[PDB]
Amino acid sequence: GPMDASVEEEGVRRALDFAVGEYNKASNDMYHSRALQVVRARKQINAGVNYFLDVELGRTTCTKTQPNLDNCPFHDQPHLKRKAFCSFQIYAVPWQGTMTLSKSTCQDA
Repeated sequence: GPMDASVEEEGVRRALDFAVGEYNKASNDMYHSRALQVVRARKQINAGVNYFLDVELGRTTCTKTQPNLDNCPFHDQPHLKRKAFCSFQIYAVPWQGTMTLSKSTCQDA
């Protein structure tokens, strides 16, 4: 397409978790950020699958040291939540078991 896709789709959800994981891995934040909301999801199928995700992210109260990232509420202070808007492009070739982040551009939302 890219054609419309939904966070309801297993593949979109796997690409999201992958992208958000790369985002945390790359940041200098002592704390975990998570996706607030996928505002737009699209995918394109050819030699692989390209996912295009527009995502709002926010900072949580869980340190990245946390072995438990299962329950991390966003900050209720806007200058601590620091809401970000991100466009991720994830390239997956599921039948070869690969997934790479082709593009990640994030700024204040």
